[PDB]
Amino acid sequence: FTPPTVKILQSSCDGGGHFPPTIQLLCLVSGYTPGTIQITWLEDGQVMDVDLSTLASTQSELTLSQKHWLSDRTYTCQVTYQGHTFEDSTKKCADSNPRGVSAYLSRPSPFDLFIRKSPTITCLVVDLAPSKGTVQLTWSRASGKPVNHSTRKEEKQRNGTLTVTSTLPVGTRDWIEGETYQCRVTHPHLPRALMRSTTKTSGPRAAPEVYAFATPEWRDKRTLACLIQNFMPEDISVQWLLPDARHSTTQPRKTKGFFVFSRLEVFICRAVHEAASPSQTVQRAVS
Amino acid sequence: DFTPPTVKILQSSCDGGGHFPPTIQLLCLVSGYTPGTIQITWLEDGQVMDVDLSTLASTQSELTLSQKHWLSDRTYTCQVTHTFEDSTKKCANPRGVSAYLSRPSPFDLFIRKSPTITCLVVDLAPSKGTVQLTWSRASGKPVNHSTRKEEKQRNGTLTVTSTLPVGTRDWIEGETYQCRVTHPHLPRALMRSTTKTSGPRAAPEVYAFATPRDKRTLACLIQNFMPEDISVQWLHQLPDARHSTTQPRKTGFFVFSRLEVTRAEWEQKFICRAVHEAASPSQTVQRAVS
Amino acid sequence: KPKVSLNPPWNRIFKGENVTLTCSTKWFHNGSLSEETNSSLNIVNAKFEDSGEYKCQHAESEPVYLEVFSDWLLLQASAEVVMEGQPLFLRCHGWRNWDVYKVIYYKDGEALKYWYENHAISITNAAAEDSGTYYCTGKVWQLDYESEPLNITVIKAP
Ligand SMILES: *[C@@H]1O[C@H](CO)[C@@H](O[C@@H]2O[C@H](CO)[C@@H](O[C@@H]3O[C@H](CO)[C@@H](O)[C@H](O[C@H]4O[C@H](CO)[C@@H](O)[C@H](O)[C@@H]4O)[C@@H]3O)[C@H](O)[C@H]2NC(C)=O)[C@H](O)[C@H]1NC(C)=O
Ligand SMILES: *[C@@H]1O[C@H](CO)[C@@H](O)[C@H](O)[C@H]1NC(C)=O
Ligand SMILES: *[C@@H]1O[C@H](CO)[C@@H](O)[C@H](O)[C@H]1NC(C)=O
Ligand SMILES: *[C@@H]1O[C@H](CO)[C@@H](O)[C@H](O)[C@H]1NC(C)=O
Repeated sequence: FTPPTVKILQSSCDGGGHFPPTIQLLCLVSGYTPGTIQITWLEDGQVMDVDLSTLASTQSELTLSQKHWLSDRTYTCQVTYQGHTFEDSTKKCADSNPRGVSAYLSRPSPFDLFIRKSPTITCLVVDLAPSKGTVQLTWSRASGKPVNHSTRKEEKQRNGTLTVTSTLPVGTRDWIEGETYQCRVTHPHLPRALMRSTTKTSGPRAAPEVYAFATPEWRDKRTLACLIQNFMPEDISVQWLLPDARHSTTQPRKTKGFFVFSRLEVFICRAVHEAASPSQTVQRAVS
Repeated sequence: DFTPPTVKILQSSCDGGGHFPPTIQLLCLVSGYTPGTIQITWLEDGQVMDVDLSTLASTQSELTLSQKHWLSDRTYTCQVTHTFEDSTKKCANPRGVSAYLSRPSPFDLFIRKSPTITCLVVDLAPSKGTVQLTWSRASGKPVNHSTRKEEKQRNGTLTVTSTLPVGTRDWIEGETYQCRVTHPHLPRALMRSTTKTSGPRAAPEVYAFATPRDKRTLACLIQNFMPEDISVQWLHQLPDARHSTTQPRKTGFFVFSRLEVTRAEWEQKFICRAVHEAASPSQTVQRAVS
Repeated sequence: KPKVSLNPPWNRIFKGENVTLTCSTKWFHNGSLSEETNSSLNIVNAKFEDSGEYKCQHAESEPVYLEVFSDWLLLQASAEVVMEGQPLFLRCHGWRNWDVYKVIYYKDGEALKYWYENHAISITNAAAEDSGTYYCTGKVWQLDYESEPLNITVIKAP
């Protein structure tokens, strides 16, 4: 009796983020042991529709007025299969920049993650109106796994705003295995709570290729380059073995179906990439 | 007696509490079309991100996005190819006109000797009215003829252009070129200038490099030049899109150039040319690699 | 000698904006006699030429000045010169019905106050130390705008 995976897809928005006249909700129940599944639809706790069908999958679509949807009601897709409930819920996505606040949530450095083996995600909140012990920041793991030990920095910026930080330490394995990290900001000003997530980047990986170069210069000093290419999460880390500022590095740019240059003025060009085999590192050298 | 495809995009839904997923799936539903050859192009804000090709049927293509990426309010398109397409963004606010004004290419300026500055106006309301664009020379001398090309954008905004041709000498002798944008919406007129860059110059250094699959990869490290304004191209004159180039970054400045050229071009022979203002001879440094 | 009052108080308005000068009377725009007798002079949909020195009389009463601007943000002010303890109102005003967000006032360089939406300064007890050069930062239609600076000065008097 393999358990079904339940997710809701909705109508997309105008190229200009405008709402459809009518919003379709699609309930995807997929990847379960062929049996008798039934999908109950629940508008804010009350049944709106029912559907029953007998490693397959099934779908059940529910439609909504643009106004009904904007009513910020909470819709629940309730799969009952082999005598056990599964569900997913949704409502109109709350305003993400409430009163204009912004909250950013970093991914770990591929260096921070494999070399230093001490990963940290950081939740940043800017443009806050200055307050005191009003501002609460709260971490949580998607799994439900426990969480403790997090920074809190409520420091005050030049332009009159409050900028709150909270750096949380994260387990490489936990991360690597697709964990999802939630950062939850509450405030007496905000009508609700801001919330940002972050997870291991989806898609197929591909290890890097590296190339240490040089072209001796005219007190004559010689310059060193590196072409780390064809890797498949943008997330990469480059260093020369030497300080992380004695060299410069371009931003990743998609090649022929990414790549980075590294310029070291002064040996070894190390690429710390997630896909890279064996220690999670490719690298080369130049004379 | 066929039937075009129906193109719609489904997106990931929110938390019961209206919060965004970590990653956001985009599902492209190409449906109800006469069995043929269909290729799906994925456009991030006018740029290709992914392409597939599948051969009364239907088919699906999926694009995944960082919750950050998504929250960037960029406009993703699904382009089924004759062309069909649907586009979505984070459900939203209006945004007023911005106006940019380019400097000429050091190549456009010395090599091609046919300089052009371009005034760009974006985020216009298509219903706001019509946008007058106006050139003027600091001196007073009349401007030449400005080509005005408009392009109603994918995200609902108007994007007006006006490319004005400019005299090399006029430029070289410190002229200042004014672009003046007027509109019924705007309380005033936007105004952008551009002139020959002040500061001390310094000619570039160049280095053509070569790497060890069985396709080609070629690099170039043009460095230590002293106006950011530089031009890079690879000859053989290979196209300005067959290679990529980084932005200048103070080191002087520097740029990398990446030219992938088939081992078939390895069978004919190349050249990394830097067209820089300070560059000595014909205003060009350059090198090569085998 | 009568005095000239402004409603609203702002001696700096936008184009198209109104304002009413209160004071069997004569009016003096720029120096020229206006064709208005009423003790209150009306100004509908302001034009630029509506700028300039104004004054009234029944014994001639001194001048008040009215600037008209077209722009995104106008830092309006109650009075440009005040005497200690008198009311002073400051107001970061935006073009038309347009909405100015993330508004911050600056006095002499420093961040006086910031708020998510628009706000105004109001002092019932104009402190002599308030004299400063003011200006306000705003956000209109998602874009950034700094207001024209405005000099203000209180006067403590024995
Ligand atoms: C009384 O005297 C005052 C001066 O004491 C005088 O005020 C002046 O008004 C003129 C306009 O007549 C102002 O000049 C303007 O400056 C602005 C600056 O942004 C320009 O934009 C204006 O040009 C616009 O208007 C043109 C024609 O209307 C348009 O074709 C053009 O597109 C512009 O939109 C204009 O040049 C000047 O700044 C003030 N001076 C002061 C001190 O305020 C007023 O005109 C006199 N009134 C009477 C009835 O005598
Ligand atoms: C205010 O200044 C801080 C510090 O530089 C910056 O983080 C923030 O973006 C600014 N807020 C505004 C005005 O957007
Ligand atoms: C709409 O698209 C163009 C680029 O394709 C961009 O320049 C413009 O700013 C966009 N408007 C937005 C994202 O608000
Ligand atoms: C300004 O005056 C005119 C005439 O009274 C009127 O059309 C307009 O509504 C007024 N503006 C105000 C008071 O908001």
